[PDB]
Amino acid sequence: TMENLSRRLKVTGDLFDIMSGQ
Amino acid sequence: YDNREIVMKYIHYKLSQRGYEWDTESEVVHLTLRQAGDDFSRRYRRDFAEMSSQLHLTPFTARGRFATVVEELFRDGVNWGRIVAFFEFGGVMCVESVNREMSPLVDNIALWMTEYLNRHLHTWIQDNGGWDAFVELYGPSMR
Repeated sequence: TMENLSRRLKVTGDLFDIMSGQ
Repeated sequence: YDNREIVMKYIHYKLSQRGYEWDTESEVVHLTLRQAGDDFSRRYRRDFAEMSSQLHLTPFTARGRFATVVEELFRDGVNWGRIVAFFEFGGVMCVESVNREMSPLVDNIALWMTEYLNRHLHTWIQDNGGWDAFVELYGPSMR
């Protein structure tokens, strides 16, 4: 479930990175 | 810009946000990170439960859960979004620590976060324009 948590954090982080970057 | 200050001010904010009190160019980075973390947490919870409930935090496992999640977060690369995700994750562990009646864990979590910033994230941050570049990138999203 730590893997579940990490993949959820990464997906939101990358989403955040795309959105705030243009 | 000092990484330990950045961590302590972020954790302080995350805790005051929950009603817990915990002991100018640099002010701009703190305030920007504040908003970026709140925005991250809003987006996260739109798709997922409150992160706190999916932790299974205990004093014995806290460091291993911190290191495992963070290692996998940055395993295939770094970007500012993942760094924001790193600060929110550490804030959630601190908040959950206070909730689950293990508040001294906060001080360890803040140290682990400072260590990871100084030892593994400092290189990408400096190669990528420093914290001033985070402020620059997040600018148009400030509200």
